[PDB]
Amino acid sequence: TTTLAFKFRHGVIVAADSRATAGAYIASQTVKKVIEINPYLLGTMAGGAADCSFWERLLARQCRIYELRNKERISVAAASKLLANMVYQYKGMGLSMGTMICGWDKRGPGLYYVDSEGNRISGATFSVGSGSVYAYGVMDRGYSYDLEVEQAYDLARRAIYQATYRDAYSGGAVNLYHVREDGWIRVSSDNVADLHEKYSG
Amino acid sequence: SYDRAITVFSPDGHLFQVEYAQEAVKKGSTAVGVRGRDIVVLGVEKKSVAKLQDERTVRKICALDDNVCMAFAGLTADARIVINRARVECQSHRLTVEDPVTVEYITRYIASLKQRYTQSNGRR
Amino acid sequence: TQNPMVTGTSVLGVKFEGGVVIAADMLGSYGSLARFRNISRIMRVNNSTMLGASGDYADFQYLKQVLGQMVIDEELLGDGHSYSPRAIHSWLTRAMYSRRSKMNPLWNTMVIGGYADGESFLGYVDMLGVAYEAPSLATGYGAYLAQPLLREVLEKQPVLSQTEARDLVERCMRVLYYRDARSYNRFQIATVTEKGVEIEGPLSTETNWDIAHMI
Amino acid sequence: SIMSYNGGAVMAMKGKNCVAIAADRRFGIQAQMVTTDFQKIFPMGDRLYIGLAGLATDVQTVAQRLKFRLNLYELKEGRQIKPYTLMSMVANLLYEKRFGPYYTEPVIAGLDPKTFKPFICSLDLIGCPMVTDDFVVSGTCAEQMYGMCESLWEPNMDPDHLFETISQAMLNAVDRDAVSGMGVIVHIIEKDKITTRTLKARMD
Amino acid sequence: RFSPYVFNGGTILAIAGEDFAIVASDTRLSEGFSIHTRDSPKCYKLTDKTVIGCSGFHGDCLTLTKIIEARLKMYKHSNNKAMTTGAIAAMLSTILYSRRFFPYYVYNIIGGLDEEGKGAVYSFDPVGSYQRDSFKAGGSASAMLQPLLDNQVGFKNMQNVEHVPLSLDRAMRLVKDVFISAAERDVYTGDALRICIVTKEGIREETVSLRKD
Amino acid sequence: TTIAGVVYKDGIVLGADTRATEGMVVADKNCSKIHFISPNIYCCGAGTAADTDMTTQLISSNLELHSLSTGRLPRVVTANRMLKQMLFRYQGYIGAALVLGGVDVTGPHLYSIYPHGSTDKLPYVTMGSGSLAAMAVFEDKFRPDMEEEEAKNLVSEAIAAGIFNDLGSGSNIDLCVISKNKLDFLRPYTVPNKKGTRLGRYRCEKGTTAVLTEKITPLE
Amino acid sequence: TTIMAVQFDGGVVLGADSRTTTGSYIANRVTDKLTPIHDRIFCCRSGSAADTQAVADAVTYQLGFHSIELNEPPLVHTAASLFKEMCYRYREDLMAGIIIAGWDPQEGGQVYSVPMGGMMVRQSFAIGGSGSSYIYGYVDATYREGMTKEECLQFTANALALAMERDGSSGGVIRLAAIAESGVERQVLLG
Amino acid sequence: TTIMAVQFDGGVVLGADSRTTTGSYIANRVTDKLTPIHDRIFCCRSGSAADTQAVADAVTYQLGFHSIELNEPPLVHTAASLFKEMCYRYREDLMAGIIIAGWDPQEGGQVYSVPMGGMMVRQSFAIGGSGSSYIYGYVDATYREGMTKEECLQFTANALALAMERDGSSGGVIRLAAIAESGVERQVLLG
Amino acid sequence: MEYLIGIQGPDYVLVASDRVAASNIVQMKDDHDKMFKMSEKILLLCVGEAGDTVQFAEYIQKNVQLYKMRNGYELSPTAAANFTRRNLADCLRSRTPYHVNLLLAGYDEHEGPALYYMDYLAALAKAPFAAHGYGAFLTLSILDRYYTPTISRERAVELLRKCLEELQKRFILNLPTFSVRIIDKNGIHDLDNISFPKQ
Amino acid sequence: MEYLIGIQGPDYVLVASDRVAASNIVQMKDDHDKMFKMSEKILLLCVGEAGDTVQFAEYIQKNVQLYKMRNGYELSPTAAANFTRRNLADCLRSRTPYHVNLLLAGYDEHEGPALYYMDYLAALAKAPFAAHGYGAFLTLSILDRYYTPTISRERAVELLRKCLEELQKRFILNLPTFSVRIIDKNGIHDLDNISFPKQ
Repeated sequence: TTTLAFKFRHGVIVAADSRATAGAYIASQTVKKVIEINPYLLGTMAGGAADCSFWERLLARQCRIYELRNKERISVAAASKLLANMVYQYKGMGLSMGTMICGWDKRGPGLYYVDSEGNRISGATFSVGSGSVYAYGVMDRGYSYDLEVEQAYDLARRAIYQATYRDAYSGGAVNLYHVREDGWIRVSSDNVADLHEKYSG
Repeated sequence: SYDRAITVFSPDGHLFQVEYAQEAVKKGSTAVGVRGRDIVVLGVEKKSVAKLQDERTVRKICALDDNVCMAFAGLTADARIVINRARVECQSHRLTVEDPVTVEYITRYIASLKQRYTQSNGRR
Repeated sequence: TQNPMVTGTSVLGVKFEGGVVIAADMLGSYGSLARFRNISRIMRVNNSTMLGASGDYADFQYLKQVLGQMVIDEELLGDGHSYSPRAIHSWLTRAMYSRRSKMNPLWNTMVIGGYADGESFLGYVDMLGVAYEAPSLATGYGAYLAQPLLREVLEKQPVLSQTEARDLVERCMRVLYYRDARSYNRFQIATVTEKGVEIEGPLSTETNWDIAHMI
Repeated sequence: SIMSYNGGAVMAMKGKNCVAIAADRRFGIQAQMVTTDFQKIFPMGDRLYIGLAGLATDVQTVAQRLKFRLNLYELKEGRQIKPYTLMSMVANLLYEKRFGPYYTEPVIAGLDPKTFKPFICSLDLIGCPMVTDDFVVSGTCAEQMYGMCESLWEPNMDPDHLFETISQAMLNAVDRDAVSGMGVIVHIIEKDKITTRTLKARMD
Repeated sequence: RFSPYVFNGGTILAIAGEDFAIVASDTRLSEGFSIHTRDSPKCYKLTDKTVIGCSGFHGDCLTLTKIIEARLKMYKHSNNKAMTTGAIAAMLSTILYSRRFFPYYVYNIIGGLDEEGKGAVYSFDPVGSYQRDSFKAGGSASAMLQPLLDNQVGFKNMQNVEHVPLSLDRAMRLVKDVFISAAERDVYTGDALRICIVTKEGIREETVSLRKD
Repeated sequence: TTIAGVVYKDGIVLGADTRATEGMVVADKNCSKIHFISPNIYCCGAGTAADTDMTTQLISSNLELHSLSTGRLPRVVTANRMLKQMLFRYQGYIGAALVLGGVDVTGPHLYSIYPHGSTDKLPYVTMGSGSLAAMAVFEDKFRPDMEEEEAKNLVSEAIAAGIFNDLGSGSNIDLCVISKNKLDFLRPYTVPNKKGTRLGRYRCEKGTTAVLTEKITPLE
Repeated sequence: TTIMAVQFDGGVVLGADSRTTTGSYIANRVTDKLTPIHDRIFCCRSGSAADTQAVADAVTYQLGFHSIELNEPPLVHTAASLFKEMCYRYREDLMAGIIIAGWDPQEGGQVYSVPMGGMMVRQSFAIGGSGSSYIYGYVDATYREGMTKEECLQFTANALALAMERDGSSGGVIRLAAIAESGVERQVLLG
Repeated sequence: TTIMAVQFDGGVVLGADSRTTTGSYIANRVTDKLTPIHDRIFCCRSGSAADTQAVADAVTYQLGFHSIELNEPPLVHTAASLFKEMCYRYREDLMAGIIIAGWDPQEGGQVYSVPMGGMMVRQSFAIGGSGSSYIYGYVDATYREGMTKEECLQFTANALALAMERDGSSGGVIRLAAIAESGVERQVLLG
Repeated sequence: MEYLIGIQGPDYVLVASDRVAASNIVQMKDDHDKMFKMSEKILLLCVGEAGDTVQFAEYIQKNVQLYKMRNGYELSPTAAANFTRRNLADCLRSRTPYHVNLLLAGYDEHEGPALYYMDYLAALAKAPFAAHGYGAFLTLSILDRYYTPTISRERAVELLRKCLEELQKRFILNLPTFSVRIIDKNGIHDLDNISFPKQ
Repeated sequence: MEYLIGIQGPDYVLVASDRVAASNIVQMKDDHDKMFKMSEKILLLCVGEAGDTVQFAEYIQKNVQLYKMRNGYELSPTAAANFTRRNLADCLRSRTPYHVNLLLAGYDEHEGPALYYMDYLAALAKAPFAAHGYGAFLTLSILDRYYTPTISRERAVELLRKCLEELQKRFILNLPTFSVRIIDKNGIHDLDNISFPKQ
């Protein structure tokens, strides 16, 4: 499992793999680990597959009620704070959750990191998963705030490919989204076996 | 626990305990407020001072946050407990969504607190 | 029940043409000690169903009490309705599962035989809440010993008469007397038909010991 | 567990007058590959190979103890070793560590040298030989390889269809395993020549 | 002490088609080293267009079926229509997560037709995560069946092989052959093979014998 | 695993199945479980399959050494005494459950040896996982001094009870009949269970698999 | 499992059941627990099956070599002293409930008891095994000084019949043996 | 510790020892284990001392309130049903070995047994406690159908005398009680 | 695990902490802030495990802001610190005890500057200087070596400069950057975010 | 726990390690040396617990120096590395197994440069580049990002420069200094002790 997210001048780029294992047995290769909370928010999946699927679908319920009462959409910092409080009431009972929250805000881009233990931090770049440490090194090299859009795609696309190459629990296909001004736009979804021929030559 | 319906309907369609409480407002001292385009100005009249009292414990303009002021009329004993319940809510908004409280939000909290309180059991 | 104190042993049961026959012995063990040697482990529920049980015997007298009251109160309604054997089998399955979920199970294993509306019913109920139906059942070590003897007849001959079924049980009760340390040579045979529920007396097996002279 | 520390998979399959063996290429420590060229099939004379899978220490340890005992055999006797004879030799080596056991499961495949007849067998980690007539498998992803071989094996197969069957048996099963992969090498032997091929697998 | 779980075996299989859906399972109930019965299929017909298969701890499988069938009636008595296949999957994920800290030991696969008459397969974990797939296999012999359907249905790891969609005829014999291979190597894979076929006209059923070790 | 033996009016009939189950997966479909000891004594093995192989070869090596020195026929009590003295020495760390049977000068003799070293002479024994199922066929239908046609029918019936009722058993039934003058070892006595025929043609052709690198090396 | 030995003036009388269990399954249904060592010396064994079969063979080895060397029939006290030395030195590794009884020309019938500790004592009558606890009260009241041989065969038949019926680990058939100067009379009894 | 009750035609006969131990020290040397509930209904208790004293007081509370309400002497089966409901509901918290025996006008003498599980059964004679295991064989052979009262006082005296002498936890003095239609005759016996 | 420091002068309190938000072996964020305001002259510096440092310290922050609105004036640093000690001690013998280590810094117009010390067992200590984390073992010995009760705030900064350079010599963690505050009669003032260039 | 790296080129092997000898929380020595010569063209780089890295690696050193005196020529890097694997594997199932992680670097005049990889379970691996320690998780992904089999030794140094600057950005340990060797046909050569000024 390997997810990453980084913000730059033209919004936020989110990428992930698609392999979900069960012990040494691979259950599936087509697991969508970047679930779509809203047309204006995104959330990742790391750790508990059903723990991240439930509590972020429960978050999408809560953000909709906020819009119907206040007649504007919730900010990214407020949305992460609601998620961090719901998880905290089951602290010690054994929830596995390491997600990230992305989205455009009135203050510009937004990128937050929520653990199941109660961590809530902002930042510029993040990488979550079993093969996350394989993603930091290749992402720290080619990162700039002033990247172009086609260059930011090929950065985050190859960075997942270097993590799936070393990690045994990561693989499948490379999903890739782009959080923009108005909302998120799905970029691509490339197979690793197709990228292996691309990046070798 | 005292369970009794206080506010009920009239045979023609009124809530008598509501509109009796509106006449308790109609003999409290006058509070006037206008808004400018850059500076709001509101000021109560009839301080009704008797020159032997502390002038600050008789004030009827308080603040709920740094940005939200509040004046009232009616009877003062019911006022300063609605205010103290509004101070908790506008503070609990900041532990939630990070911005300070919009002035429309704190009116919806006071108005919805006041409606459901004309609906419960054993409460004027 | 965390630890069963006084336990029973294997209970057999098999269908035949027009009824179910169930046999079980009359011993309540306590560890390796045979204390209570005249107890009855078969309850005759009202007229078309019948219950035997293994496991903890104090929990069996509880279910003997609860199922007794559920039959007494219905029959004084005058509805013309009674519980079918699979209605009791469905109730008792829910009673097991709703009690292991509170981590406080009834240490039993129960066989429900019944003949209602022209056909036979034979149901299994586990401590964990596992229930199924079969033409022949066996609990305990009878699931290892007597159960292969039941299936090798029912595969070569699917339908059995009452005398063929009653003969086939007493052979299986004989084998459990030889190869089980918790058995006892005193059992009773219960049988439902269209006529009703009948329980026979403390029958006994006849043993063979001719191989003891072989050094 | 212990066998899941490094992964690995070895398959052998019997044909008409020929026999093929295949293995993966990954070397790693529980999540983390190190190299993709780790040797797991070792030659023991002409037309007779052995495959090893299990703990990466005992793969390199048994393959050197066995070669130590093999060259002493082929010099004290003037002939090459029969495939049935080596099965008793390997089973003796593993049973000496009855209480200190090596964590590997060998697979032996080769042709009998005089009458060119194929031979396959497999052993557990304390030396119980099991000869078959269709296929033997060993490694972590064992159950995925039974579903391949029980569904694809035919009795009398030329070396062309023997290669295509064992290739599809390895590529589909090892892709379903997590700790095994990174390439598959296939040795297919026969009485006149021998063939080493590497397959185009997922480097994922 | 009293362990509240046991493993009762079972192996289920679902394949989504273009206008059909095929759900199959064995009929063996067995724990330990013994056999309880040789007739206990896992094909449960929910609606005329939705069939679920439930493997694992058998006490939970009896309980979870009866919880589901009550809520299909409560939906209809509150909304005047039957549930769709995607609505059953969204309901079941809340049911399984509702016992997050004492879970059901059940693997679930829902097969059936969607609103457009196409196949749909929803596979579950024992916690309540799910996704829509084209073919899944769960239970005891799930690790044997999933590689074989990648090669045939998924057309994976092959070169210069055409990509024809699976017909109803081809999918029957492909199901019937993959259980014969699983019956040889798995001790839990049973004796009779119940196959339930969901089409636009109803649900057909079919029984195929196997070996009986 | 299901092994059994009986003593009829002239000799001894032994029987077994052919399955080795590693974990819960069938590893071998034709594993032979009846072993050679002498030209008159055989043994069936159960338990750890590696411990029973290396034990039954050690004793059969010593009895070939013993009988070739004395120049006469081995006895069944010698193989009993060698086995239970060495299993007691290893304190039960060697898991080996054996059914020992043979016809020496004194007649037919059937033993059962437990992996701690306890033995017993009995007219009929069953060992293995599905031994309780096979005992019930013996316990219902044994009669002293049967003919060998009645004995072979009895043992194959008892092994079949361990086939259709035990998970870790069930394939072709082996038998062996030892008498004073005849040794009929025969592995496929009956085939109770087959494999079903394939229906869908899965056949691939040459060129459907991508190859990175090929090498050809000739031999002679 | 349930073993018993009673002496009378001319000799001793032994008895045991025939059930051998493995937890709760009846492995051996009929079992000879009366093991000969010499022509007039028996032992009846209980506890672990693999231990007491191995110990009784080594004592028969050492006592048979001892008597052929002196050229003289061995003493019952000599045979009971040999079980003591093996059961005490290996007391951390054995589960032995041996009762040694037999006739001797110098002293007549003797009965010795070696329990799981490794001690040794002579008794008028001995009793051991798992099922022996349920007939302590019977064997105390019913025992009478100065019995004949035929009364002791009755006295060991009634006592073993009660422990077999009450205990679950005992059962099977009753094996008896009467050792005198004249010889050994073995019989198999049921009832 | 070692308790026993035998019925005859006119009534029942009870008996118990008097030793109460705390591990291996004799805390109470003489102890009354025969607890009255009503005028014709006794119980003899074993197991935990603190549990069975607390249970026997609540049953006496509930049965005394029950009989004064019906204005009718209670049944022995009614009193045994009350111990069953407390020992089964609190079976995870109690160690009770209660034997309920007594005379009733409708049915005569009855003997009921409630062991530590919480079941209930009627017997011709009951026996319980730690020392009761050593006199199972005696009480099976010696028991004879159709005894008088004086034979049952002999029959419970000889049986308790054997368990007291053989067990280490039993001992002290023998307390007896004969419940008939006429009344209760209690005596303290030694020998 | 991570470090903060409490030098207190005659009319000022000099506090500083690190900026590193850690993870398993990596550092997620390099410019984290351990500093929480409650009033114009009261800070709060919290160290501990993941969830409790964030939510306890902002639970206190909403109770101090509420006290100012209900009354019109602020808490003293003595009373604000002593309100916190009651909240750990009451929640200590509970199903969920908070595991945080903290020290509070405040100025008052009556008793001047003040520094308090707490732990995860809620024990107060009025101290002239204190520290948490494993760096406290390295750095307390420099600090009482050179402390004068009459120390000026210019040389108190370079004492803190000396107290952190030793922490990047014999301490195995990374810790490159340090954020510094100062509290006086004029309130909170941000000082220079002192750091050491790893280029 | 501590780091070393193995870039191997066409006619050279570039190795580097850290210089920190650690303790409980402090660092005892800042210029430790993890580098052990055996021949003029064979090095050894050992990582592990306290006693075993020193004494095992000099046990091997006295056996390689002995082989040169008994015969007049040196071991190949293949044979020298494969002699070490026999010594861990024989001492593995013992009363005292050594717990060391190592990688060996060597040049030969027949097969050119060579790099081998081992662990505390004695598994060999002929690798083009390798690393030990927790820094290997951070730094292998940069290294296969930019590796060419035909890489010149001037740009291989600045690849190592890039591979260590990321290690001082997202790794919680200190690790300021790194000692660098290079092996070629002319033998061992010391390169610049590259480091990062913490002033």
